[PDB]
Amino acid sequence: AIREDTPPGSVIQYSDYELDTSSPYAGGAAWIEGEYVPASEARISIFDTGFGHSDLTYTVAHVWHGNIFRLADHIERLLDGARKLRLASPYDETEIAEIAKRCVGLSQLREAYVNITLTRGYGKRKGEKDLSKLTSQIYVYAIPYLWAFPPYEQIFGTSAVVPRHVQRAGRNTIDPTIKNYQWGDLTAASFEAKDRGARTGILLDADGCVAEGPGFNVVVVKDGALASPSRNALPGITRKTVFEIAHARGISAELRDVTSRELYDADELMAVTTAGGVTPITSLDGAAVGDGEPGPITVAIRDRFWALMDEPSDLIDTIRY
Amino acid sequence: GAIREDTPPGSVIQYSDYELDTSSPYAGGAAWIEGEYVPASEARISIFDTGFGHSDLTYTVAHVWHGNIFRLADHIERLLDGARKLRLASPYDETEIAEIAKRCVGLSQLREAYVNITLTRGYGKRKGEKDLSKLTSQIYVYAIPYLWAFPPYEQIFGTSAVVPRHVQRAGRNTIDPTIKNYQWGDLTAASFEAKDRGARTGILLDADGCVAEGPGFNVVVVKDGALASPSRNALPGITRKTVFEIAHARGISAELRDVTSRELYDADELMAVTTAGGVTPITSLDGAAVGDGEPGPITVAIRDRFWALMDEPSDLIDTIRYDV
Repeated sequence: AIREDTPPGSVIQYSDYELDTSSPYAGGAAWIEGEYVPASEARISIFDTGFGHSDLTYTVAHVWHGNIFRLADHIERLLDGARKLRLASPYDETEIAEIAKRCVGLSQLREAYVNITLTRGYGKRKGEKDLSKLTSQIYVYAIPYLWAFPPYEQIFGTSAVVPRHVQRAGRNTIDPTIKNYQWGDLTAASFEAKDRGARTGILLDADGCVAEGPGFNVVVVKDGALASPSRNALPGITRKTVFEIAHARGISAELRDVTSRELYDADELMAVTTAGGVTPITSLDGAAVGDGEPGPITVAIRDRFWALMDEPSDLIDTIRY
Repeated sequence: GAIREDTPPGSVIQYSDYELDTSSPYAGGAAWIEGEYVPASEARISIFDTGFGHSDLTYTVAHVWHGNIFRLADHIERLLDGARKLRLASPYDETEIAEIAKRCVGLSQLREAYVNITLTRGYGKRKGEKDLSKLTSQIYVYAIPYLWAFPPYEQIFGTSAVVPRHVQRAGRNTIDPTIKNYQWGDLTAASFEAKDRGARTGILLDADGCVAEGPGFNVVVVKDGALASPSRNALPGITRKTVFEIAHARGISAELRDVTSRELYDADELMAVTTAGGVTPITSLDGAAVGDGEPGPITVAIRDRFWALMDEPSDLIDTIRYDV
């Protein structure tokens, strides 16, 4: 399915277009080992140490209405993280962008989820343990748009818990600031949230400050100001965008430690991520956040984020199909 | 591939000499994926398996020496116990998994081999579905030429380690070390730090400052003729289990407990235990000799008897039928 239901008045509306049924790449495109191939066919060698050791970094960029959003920023973030991992990219920035945009083209999707993965790769002999012998492998795929939170929740908000049983991985153990596939703590959080009947969980770090959720940054709105955790959390591109919008409106937006107490005391809570953008979190721990309905500042920031996808700018590049 | 490698001449570690029959494609590497056996060089999985995207998986590794696979049932029991902890459900049963693992070793034709069984959350027909129930779990098994966490000459003569200043092992409440996982971020950072310091490995610490499993290996500390190994934040190693059993048969006292870092420095002998290569002395820590700087008596005894264990008939060993 290349589209799914969204609220009628909503700022979020899918684009009307019919997939060609002739092209194999239509509706799913991936690029593996120097070849573009249909997503249904994409496979990687079990012996890639990025699977065996999750020795990888990734980024995802979203395309809405034919436009890729902040793709240059995402690739810059991917390469900064790889350098921290002493992981070396086979391709340069431009080359990676080139592959990504072609992928969306052959995918033929106005709305799509695009993943770029850089892994330590494999050497000649299976299971090799030497960094010297491995050569990094890049994997890129474009698939129908994916929602961290359902679109109806994007308009009307979502429910969350602070998980008691799991905490976010520390900066010195598995750095959350490098986007990674090592989701053990995050998956644990989601299981705890659904046992508690919430849709998600906001995790805390070792000192007890707010960290992030599974797949999203958390932004806390109080006294007409925005705060988001500065440590034990990814530097999300969606978060940077939300802060940019807030500064344009003249609202104070800061990255700092955020106490759990603040989380409970907040006027508005939002979850921000590349897949689905800006989500109101209307309830925390079974209790209403403020009114119980999406906060006005959250509403403003979300509505302008979706607007940004359509207005022409440096941030959005038009995919050519 | 190379079925063998050089081993020290006096050493208890000697490869079995045979030659691979080059006719078969499976010879030298066998794998089982999506319901069919395939040559290892051909083994691949869908990018969309959530075992990659989220590393939502558990695994175990068994070693084959001189034609016999070692404690394979214990390994499969541990894998599925962890899977139950992860709310991960296996498609195939205990017997079925053992059946596939041993067939992989047979078609491999390796009398010395590395066998991996991996259980993953898998992939829904929809690409990247977040719904747990919509996904269907996958079992992947592969048998490949033997791999050494430490080189055999290092098994006989010892190895070097540091405790990293910059990295800690993931805690029980973040990514459970007690479940075998591919989430090696902390472990990889540790190996990098040891290389920069010029040691071959690193012994990690937990949040309280107690010893934690070194990457790909449990740590055993010998002091005053007794064995201690970390009880919290270390995988329950089968090699460690065996090392403890041998210690009991020899009348050496062995306990699973918290080990303070100072204890690590104060030790008489240090050993590293894992399935891939067994028992390794750690002669030097942080660039200083551990005692004599030579493999410890207790360590040597348990190492030699471990390898001997591979050859004596027992319930621990099952003979692989390479006929196929």
